[PDB]
Amino acid sequence: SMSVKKPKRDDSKDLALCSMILTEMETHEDAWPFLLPVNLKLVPGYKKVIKKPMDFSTIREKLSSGQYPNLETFALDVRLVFDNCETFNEDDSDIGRAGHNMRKYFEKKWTDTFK
Repeated sequence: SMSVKKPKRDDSKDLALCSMILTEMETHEDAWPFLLPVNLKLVPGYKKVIKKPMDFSTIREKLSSGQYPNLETFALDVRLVFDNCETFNEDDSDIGRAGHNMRKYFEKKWTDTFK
């Protein structure tokens, strides 16, 4: 509350560490469905169904331009990529399996780096 604070966590490396995670996600072999925005002219249903599209290139540009105020807003956008994927794709499809695998990969790196 006012004049009552928990001890200050060192957050000075967060930006760099989120960038490293994102690099590791970008270079994973199953990242291909997520690298670029879904083409809303060429994929029927996507525009109407997915209210907040997100992809790795869009996260990278937000990260590089100071549009994440803290590491929780960064994690929210990553998870949104996988939540969108589950909304639109069957579990038993290449893209559906890609999203489950990438989500797992991300969640481990996140825990290991920050928890």
